[PDB]
Amino acid sequence: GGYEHVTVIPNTVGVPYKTLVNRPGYSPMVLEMELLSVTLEPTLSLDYITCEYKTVIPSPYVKCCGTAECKDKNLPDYSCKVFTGVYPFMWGGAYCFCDAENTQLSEAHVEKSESCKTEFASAYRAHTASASAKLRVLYQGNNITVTAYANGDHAVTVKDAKFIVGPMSSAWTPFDNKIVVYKGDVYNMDYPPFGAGRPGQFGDIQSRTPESKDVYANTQLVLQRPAAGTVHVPYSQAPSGFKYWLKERGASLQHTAPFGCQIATNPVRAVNCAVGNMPISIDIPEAAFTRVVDAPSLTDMSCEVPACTHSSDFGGVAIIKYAASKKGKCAVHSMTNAVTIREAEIEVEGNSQLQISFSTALASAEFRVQVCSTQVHCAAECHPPKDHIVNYP
Amino acid sequence: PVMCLLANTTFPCSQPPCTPCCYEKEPEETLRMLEDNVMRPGYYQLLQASLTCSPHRQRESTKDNFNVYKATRPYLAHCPDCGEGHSCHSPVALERIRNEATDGTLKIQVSLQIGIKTDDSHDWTKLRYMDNHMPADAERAGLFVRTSAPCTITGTMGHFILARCPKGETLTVGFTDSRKISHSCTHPFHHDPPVIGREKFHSRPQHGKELPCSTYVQSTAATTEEIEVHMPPDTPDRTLMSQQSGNVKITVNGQTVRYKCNCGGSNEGLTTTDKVINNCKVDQCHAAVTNHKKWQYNSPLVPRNAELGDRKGKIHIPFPLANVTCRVPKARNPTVTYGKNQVIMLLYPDHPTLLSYRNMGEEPNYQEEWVMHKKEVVLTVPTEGLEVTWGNNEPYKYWPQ
Ligand SMILES: *[C@@H]1O[C@H](CO)[C@@H](O[C@@H]2O[C@H](CO)[C@@H](O)[C@H](O)[C@H]2NC(C)=O)[C@H](O)[C@H]1NC(C)=O
Ligand SMILES: *[C@@H]1O[C@H](CO)[C@@H](O[C@H]2O[C@H](CO)[C@@H](O)[C@H](O)[C@H]2NC(C)=O)[C@H](O)[C@H]1NC(C)=O
Ligand SMILES: *[C@@H]1O[C@H](CO)[C@@H](O)[C@H](O)[C@H]1NC(C)=O
Repeated sequence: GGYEHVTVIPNTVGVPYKTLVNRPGYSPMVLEMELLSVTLEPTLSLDYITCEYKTVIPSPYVKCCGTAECKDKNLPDYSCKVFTGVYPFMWGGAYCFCDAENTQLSEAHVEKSESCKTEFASAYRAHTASASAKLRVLYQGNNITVTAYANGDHAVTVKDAKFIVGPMSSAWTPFDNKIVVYKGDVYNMDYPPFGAGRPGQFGDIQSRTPESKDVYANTQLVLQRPAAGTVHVPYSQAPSGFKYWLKERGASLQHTAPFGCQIATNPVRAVNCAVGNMPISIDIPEAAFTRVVDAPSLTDMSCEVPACTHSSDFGGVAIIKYAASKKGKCAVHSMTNAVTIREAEIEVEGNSQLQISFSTALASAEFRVQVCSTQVHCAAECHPPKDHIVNYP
Repeated sequence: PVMCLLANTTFPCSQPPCTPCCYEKEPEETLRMLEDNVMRPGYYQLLQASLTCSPHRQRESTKDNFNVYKATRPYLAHCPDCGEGHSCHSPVALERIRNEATDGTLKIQVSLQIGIKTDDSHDWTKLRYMDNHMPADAERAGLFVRTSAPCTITGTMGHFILARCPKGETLTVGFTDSRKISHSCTHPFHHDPPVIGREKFHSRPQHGKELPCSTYVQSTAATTEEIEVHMPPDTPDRTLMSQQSGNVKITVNGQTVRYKCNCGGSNEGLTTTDKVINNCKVDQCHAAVTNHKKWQYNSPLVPRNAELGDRKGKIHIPFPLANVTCRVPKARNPTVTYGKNQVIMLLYPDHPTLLSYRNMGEEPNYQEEWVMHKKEVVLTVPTEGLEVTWGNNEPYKYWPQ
């Protein structure tokens, strides 16, 4: 028979938050919580892969003293043309015995290049992402790591404390319905469907899977008449759409996405998107709590602030004097929301003093500090910092 | 058990009945057998066994001497520019230039064979090219690759060259023959390789940021990538025919010659012996040497063999494309000064460095610029925060106090 503590923290990674657990008839408990990572992994469905194409051109069939015939071959971008009145030459003279009536059959088709296994872009259909969170909790003087789906259903138990993370206040994702993945880079792209690729553009060659034998090709391959007395297969074709996309893609989602999203691959995911808030439910077990009577009683409390600087970090120092009934551990917490204390728990003993670190934005900070079950008023004159800009949240 | 086909029989691919020295015994028959198994999954097991020669009249075993170059040969093919803009039948003709490697390495295919001698033996200091009717030996040192300026050759094996080239609009591959005569082939090729990372640098660093990149591996081994091969077409040779008083005399010289005359009687035929064509003139005849004992790359610059149909073989090639790691330098951290919701950076780049920035809120407003020299940048830091990426360095994050 434990106690359920419910709180809400902003969805911001690298910011430690202090939460006061107050179970009636039990000594207050301070828990430090920090989001280590927030992962948004969408479900992917591979439509096709694209890469550099290869124009397969065999040796042309030069039929000496005869007419060659083109046949319809079921190959991607298959092109065939028979050229009449040819008289090709090799180093030792004319290849054909006849002066006239010689034909050259030029043939070509498109297939995946040898590079397609190494250099390729994948077209995915991205739908309904599952939100996951890694949370660091300073629990019983030790740091515990909780990894749970931020759906408000996935219960994760660490050291008998049951954690329920979420649901996320924002269902926002930096990924659109259709995405393109190239190595470690992800792009939001309304890519052409399979069998709709255009010449010289992304998808000029389309392969459903990287192992696929048959491919779609639309490269505008047109065979030309060979040069006088020359054996070769001249042609006109739109350059590689994949090579063109590689230089025209622009900046990836890692650089363009709002809310400071970090984009990773294998699997494709959005990491640390600073959007909305995250509710946290902690079912703290019975054994973790200490009764008020079993906890030290504090009296004759006084607070002095010898040094303070109002900044994003703990620029304030406070010395709190006390009279404790017995030796033991006391939770330290700020009763004013404008001031936050670095220390969550300190050891007390009789007529002694404690030193705490605090953070505030106020020039004149008047705050109350609750050490165990007794409150003390702190008066602080905080000074401005050296820099207007900082490199931490 | 992997099975291969020979006429009306099936046999284990690794064990053809012609063993040992299949090619040495019957070169035409071996190539025909290999062509018949081109679509079979055990083709490479058959290619390995058929092109390996460990004869009986030998003390030791040479069972690992598989040499594909015993079946293949260097050749002459069309080149649009052999020097001074004039086309020729080049012994260094350009077939295909591959530039899929993001590291900038070019995989070049030529009509000659590097690292192989005329006797098929492997020698890195040598090169074999087609000299008129017969292949000849040349020095590897004389081989050169150039675009707008000379290239750095990183690897050579058979028809393939690996080269690191400066920016250009053409690609030239050449060599110097036995007679000290230079031969070159120029093709129009736009070479301007894209930047690996976010910094345009000249020399390769020992240490830096590890970024994914592709290259053509310097390994001489041929296991993944492949090319199509087939028997060469008939080689025209006017020297085979001579005027015997007032008639035509075809001298074969121990070769198989296909001849055709614009005269009566036995005007055509595939002869192995000398033939005479009476009441005929030398200009009325056409003579060519047949090549059924050798293989040649399926070149679109060389005609197909008229006798055989769609008969073809396949051989593995060196230097396949593979995913590797490219080390990139990290630009020195700029001198940073602060102001109210503002960040000021004094950028000192040693080479072109990409500067990018975005707001960490709802409206990121992504902006980018390539910084060439000394430039002071004034950036607004919103309440949501600002993320700045300077070259290959990890992104800097800024927030107001
Ligand atoms: C493949 O064809 C060959 C030749 O036509 C067959 O072998 C010959 O068969 C005849 C009739 O039985 C014998 O008299 C000859 O001595 C055989 N010659 C040789 C060299 O074997 C052969 O049977 C066929 N192969 C299969 C597997 O059916
Ligand atoms: C629990 O984790 C926090 C965060 O990692 C630890 O806090 C500090 O650890 C180091 C102490 O010198 C510093 O290098 C960190 O900057 C600092 N971080 C913060 C946010 O204060 C803390 O020591 C851990 N506690 C235990 C008991 O392991
Ligand atoms: C190449 O990529 C594969 C994944 O497809 C990986 O297993 C391998 O380790 C990579 N090799 C290098 C050298 O990066």
